[PDB]
Amino acid sequence: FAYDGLKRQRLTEPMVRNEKGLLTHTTWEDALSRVAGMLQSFQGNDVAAIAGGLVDAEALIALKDLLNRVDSDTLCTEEVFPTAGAGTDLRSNYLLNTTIAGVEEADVVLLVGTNPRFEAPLFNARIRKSWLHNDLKVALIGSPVD
Amino acid sequence: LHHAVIPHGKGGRSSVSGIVATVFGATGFLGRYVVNHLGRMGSQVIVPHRCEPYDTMHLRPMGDLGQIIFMDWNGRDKDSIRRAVEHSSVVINLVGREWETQNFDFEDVFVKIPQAIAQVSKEAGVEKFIHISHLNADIKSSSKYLRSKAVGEKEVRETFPEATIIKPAEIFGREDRFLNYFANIKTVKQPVYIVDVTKGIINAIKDPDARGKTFAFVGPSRYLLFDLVQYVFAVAHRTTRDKVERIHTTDKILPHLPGLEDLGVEATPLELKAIEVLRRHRQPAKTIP
Amino acid sequence: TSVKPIFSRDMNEAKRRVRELYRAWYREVPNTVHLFQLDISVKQGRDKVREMFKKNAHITDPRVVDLLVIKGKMELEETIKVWKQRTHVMRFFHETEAPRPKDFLSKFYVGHDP
Amino acid sequence: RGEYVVAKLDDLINWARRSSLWPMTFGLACCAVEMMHMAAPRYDMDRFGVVFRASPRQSDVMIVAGTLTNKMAPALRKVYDQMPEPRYVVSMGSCANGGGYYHYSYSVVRGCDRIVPVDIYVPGCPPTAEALLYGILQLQKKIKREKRLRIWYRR
Amino acid sequence: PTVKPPTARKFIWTNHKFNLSGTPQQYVPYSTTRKKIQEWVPPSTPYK
Amino acid sequence: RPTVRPRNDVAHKQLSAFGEYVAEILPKYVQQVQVSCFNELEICIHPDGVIPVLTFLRDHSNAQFKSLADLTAVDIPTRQNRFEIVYNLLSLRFNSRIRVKTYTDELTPIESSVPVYKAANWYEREIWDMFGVFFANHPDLRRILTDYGFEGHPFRKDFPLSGYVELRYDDEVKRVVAEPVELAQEFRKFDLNSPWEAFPAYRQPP
Amino acid sequence: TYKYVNLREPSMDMKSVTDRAAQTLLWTELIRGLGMTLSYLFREPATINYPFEKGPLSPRFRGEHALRRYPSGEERCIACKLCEAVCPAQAITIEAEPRADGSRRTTRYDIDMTKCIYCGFCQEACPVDAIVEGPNFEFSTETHEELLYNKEKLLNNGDKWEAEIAANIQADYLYR
Amino acid sequence: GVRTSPTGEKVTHTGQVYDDGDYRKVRFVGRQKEVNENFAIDLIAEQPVSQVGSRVISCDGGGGALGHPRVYINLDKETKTGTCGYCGLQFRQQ
Ligand SMILES: CCCCCCCCCCCCCCCCCC(=O)OC[C@H](COP(=O)(O)OCCN)OC(=O)CCCCCCCCCCCCCCCCC
Ligand SMILES: NC(=O)C1=CN([C@@H]2O[C@H](COP(=O)(O)OP(=O)(O)OC[C@H]3O[C@@H](n4cnc5c(N)ncnc54)[C@H](OP(=O)(O)O)[C@@H]3O)[C@@H](O)[C@H]2O)C=CC1
Ligand code: SF4
Ligand code: SF4
Ligand code: SF4
Ligand SMILES: [Zn+2]
Repeated sequence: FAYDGLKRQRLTEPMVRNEKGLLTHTTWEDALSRVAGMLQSFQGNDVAAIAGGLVDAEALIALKDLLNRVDSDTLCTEEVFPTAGAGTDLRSNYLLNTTIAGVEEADVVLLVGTNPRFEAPLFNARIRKSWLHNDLKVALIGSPVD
Repeated sequence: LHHAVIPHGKGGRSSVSGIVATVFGATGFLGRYVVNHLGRMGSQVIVPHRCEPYDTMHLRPMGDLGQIIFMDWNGRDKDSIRRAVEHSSVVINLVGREWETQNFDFEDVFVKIPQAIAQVSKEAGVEKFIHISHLNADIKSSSKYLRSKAVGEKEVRETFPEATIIKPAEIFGREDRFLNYFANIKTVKQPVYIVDVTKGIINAIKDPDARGKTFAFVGPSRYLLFDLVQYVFAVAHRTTRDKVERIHTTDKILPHLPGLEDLGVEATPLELKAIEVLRRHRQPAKTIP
Repeated sequence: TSVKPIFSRDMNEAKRRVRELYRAWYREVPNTVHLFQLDISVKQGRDKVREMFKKNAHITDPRVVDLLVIKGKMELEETIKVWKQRTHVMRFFHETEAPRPKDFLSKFYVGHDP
Repeated sequence: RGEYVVAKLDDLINWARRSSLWPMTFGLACCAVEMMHMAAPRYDMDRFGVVFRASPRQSDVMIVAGTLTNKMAPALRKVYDQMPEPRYVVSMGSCANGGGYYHYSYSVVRGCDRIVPVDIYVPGCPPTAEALLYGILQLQKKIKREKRLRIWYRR
Repeated sequence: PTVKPPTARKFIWTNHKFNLSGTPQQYVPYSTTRKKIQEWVPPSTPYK
Repeated sequence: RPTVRPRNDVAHKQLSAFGEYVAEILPKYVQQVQVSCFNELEICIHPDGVIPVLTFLRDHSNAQFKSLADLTAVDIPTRQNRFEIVYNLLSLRFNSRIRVKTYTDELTPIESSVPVYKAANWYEREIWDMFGVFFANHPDLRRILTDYGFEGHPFRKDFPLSGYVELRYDDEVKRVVAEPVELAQEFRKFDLNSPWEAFPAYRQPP
Repeated sequence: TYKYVNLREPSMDMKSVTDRAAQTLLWTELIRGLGMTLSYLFREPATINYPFEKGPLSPRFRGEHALRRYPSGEERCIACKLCEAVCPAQAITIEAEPRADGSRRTTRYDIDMTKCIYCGFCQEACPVDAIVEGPNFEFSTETHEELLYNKEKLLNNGDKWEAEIAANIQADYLYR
Repeated sequence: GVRTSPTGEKVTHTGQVYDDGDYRKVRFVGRQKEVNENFAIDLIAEQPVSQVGSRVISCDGGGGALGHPRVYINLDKETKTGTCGYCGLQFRQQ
């Protein structure tokens, strides 16, 4: 039901700041020329980028490639993950390695610091299915949410 | 931008170009090509016409449904000018006779009317204004036609400073009063093709660098009036005092002004198109380097 | 990989038919230009025929070539018999279509299509 | 006065031209049959001064009565270009008005107004012979409103 | 209708109109639906 | 039963017997024979058998199919031979009809049947025009229904309904010009098929 | 059973041969043909005096479309889109949403009268007698755009023509 | 409920009007905007609520086979009236 949010507060035009400091519509040529000029005058740590929560992989790699062309590695996300140890070197460090369908074969689930019902509702529905049909045992560490 | 004028489609008859153009003098020789090109890419075109609706019927098939709108206007009436321009984003002026009439002299059509359109357009908020003058416009000119153009060119530039003023040589084309003028009969002429002029005007609408500028639209080659006229009869296998003054006026050379090549339009030689114009009437002409 | 031939049993015999069709088209262009009172020069007409032929230079199936020749002979017949009108002959030249740019930036500015 | 003179000269040629409308009919398809029924005795278009069979060289109005295909579009435009002026076009039926029931076809021109200018659109698939007669009488009233001479005088 | 008059209704036109094509009263088509996508309006106060 | 079309067993048996008759006589070409529940006989043959099978049906004394009612094609993209060529013949002597079917693809030529029926002339031109099937030894194969210089075969299932180009008169060049098709209103596709099976008797095994 | 249209033997006796000779030379059949056209000159013509006289039409006649109302003035249309589904020409375009009072009603209802084939399938398919083809057939226009009806045009047609439309439906609805 | 906007254009019963900066209103210059002035939403609100003596009432819109499909309306709630989903007539229980 959130799709209706795709019809409102939409960005439909490039915008740059005018002499008043206010955003004003402009062409793709103008907006990109302004961005390119700044990009060509900076290097290394002077350039960074933060990726949001709905960004696709094609945009993520393109932006990575572009900042690498100016020798920047500051490609960051908004969602933290401890970089200590292996960090992101090994995929298994940050994956749901059992898979969603694997919950139906587990016999004990330990949930640590999370509310799966609202964070991953269909993943929580898959736990309840195991809890119902397999007598799965579930333990939680954290706030006693429903 | 406004949501209704964002371009859409692939630039064809049913597309949306984003241009809402009011074209004064659209029922003549240049206007038909201008309106045709505007409607090719899906522009909203307002056509203020002084003439019969019957004389505007050749413009109806030039735009998809609803894209060509017709209004009555009177050059002396400012309200009728206001009605036709207050919704447009660009106003194009192609008004002008090649002769004087008891009701309108060259001052009326080349000074009073262009200035009235420019004043109303400025007040109404129109952002783009394109005004057609002449290459040989000059207050020191023998031709009253060309003297009026120079004055009107000045008043247009002072009333609508951002106006793009275009100065073409004599234009040759199927309906022209140039090659057809000779075929029905010291000076160096540099005539320009009608389609090139049309593209130049359209490209000026789309180019922000063209605002406030004056252009000179001239063909690729300069000819001697005698040599050119000989060519016309060879291809065709064969009037007023002022008209003769203009045809005998050497085409000015204005290197400082931008031209068609600035607007990305490659000028077309007269030799590729002379047959097109003159076939209906049934060896090159030395060029001046 | 056993198939019924159209006309030619291998690409050698097919190339012969292509060359004969090309000669017929090449000789016809001056007549077409005159008969249809075209505003293109004979050189433009011949360069168009050449460009139409080179478009299919990469084919290696003798059956596909045979159909291309069969279609081309039909087009040539329609031109010689004056079954086509001048509008049909000039549709090879796309004279009222604005050049569509082919580089990335031009496409990006104008729309979404690749 | 000269105003009053052109007013009556306008009324005269306009009266003459709408009292003598000679059509040539592109009977392209179905709608031609209803056009024939308008010439038939019940409606007798000839009694309005509209002759039945007129050569294209002497025609004043073209009636596009039926579907205009892509293969036929060049021929329609040819005949229109050869009509001497003044000339008017009546578009008859959904097909000619805008493609109609074959609008989405690959071989059909979506409205004859893409090829020639049109003065009157007669709706229907097909319009009744009397509906077409209404459109013809509406063209006469359109001609009656013409003011070529008054505009010429004011040039 | 002098013998069997039509059924009166509140909304039926009291004044009949003839064909209005070619006059100032002619029908002009337009889309009866409202705008579907709302654009974001940038803030008025400066902040960069 | 008032609302149900009655069966005709006499005609069904008779058409089946003639189906075997033809198959026994021309085993070199007949691949299948079937009779529909509304009594229409179909002979499915190898394409090499066009001329022999049609000549036999026209001239044989117990056939005598003198009239070629219709000749058409059907595009079925899922088949490797996407085109199915259908001959519908009529016998006045025996007051009967028969359908003969063969197949081809975009490149394999079919033998022209003009020698057997002069009616096939324009029908085969239409098939070439609409489907792109080439008929060998046709006295005059060329388009018949489409515009001159028209590219493509409109009746193929993958040819779009509104085509690729559209015409208009352009005042700049003073002639009718062709341009890529743009529609003010796109044709609206409807998904009408119900997700529930209607005819169990035609179910295909999984 | 059959008959011959032209399998006759012309008599070759002198009387018959002279009958055909007199016919050839005296043009008797041609003069007989003149009699038939003469009898028509004195027949009353079948022309009617349009627009002061109209050709006869029945209550079922399919003419210009209109959107109808209930006696209270409420619109009959409920945006069910059965008309749009059946339209053979795809001439109808509909959009709908809940009205301010919660009713199921259209926000768009257009008919491209230059796509329409005037088949009447839409009035057959409508479950509430909302869309009809009325008796008007005299609505030719001077521009293409005038024939692209939207909901405001269609409702105005209903209000304009309801008196006659209701009487026509009253006459024919027992055959539906 | 015909209502003109600040630009003077009438707002239709679907709430449609061209905003100030919309070029598309040039189509009405020298002509007119077809607007039907009998708003169905206002007309049905003028109809009184019927008082009935049963929990369930049926509506066919009037005119028998000339109305809409016959439906049955439950009148158990007392907070609001029962509305016909086809014609919008309202019923209340007594
Ligand atoms: C005592 C001694 C006396 C000696 C003299 C005796 C002479 C009298 C006896 C001889 C009679 C002579 C008749 C002269 C008239 C011409 C007859 C004639 O030529 O008819 C033959 C001609 C062709 O007939 P066809 O069917 O084609 O067969 C022959 C072709 N191999 O048929 C045709 O003409 C074709 C028909 C053409 C006409 C069609 C259109 C008009 C028909 C109606 C006109 C009515 C007549 C109007 C009378 C005008 C009076 C002012
Ligand atoms: N073509 C050429 O050789 C050159 C042309 N130009 C300029 O280009 C413009 C158009 O060229 P062209 O198209 O050839 O001129 P045209 O005469 O071909 O068309 C002129 C237009 O002006 C309109 N017009 C003329 N006088 C009046 C008036 N008093 N009130 C209202 N409308 C009027 C005409 O409308 P109506 O049909 O109602 O008279 C017509 O539409 C002119 O300004 C001309 O000076 C410049 C250089 C060369
Ligand atoms: S508009 Fe209707 S009647 Fe006329 S040609 Fe087309 S389908 Fe036939
Ligand atoms: S009459 Fe037929 S074609 Fe016209 S809108 Fe109704 S269903 Fe569609
Ligand atoms: S007019 Fe009738 S069929 Fe069409 S959407 Fe409205 S209620 Fe449904
Ligand atoms: Zn109800």
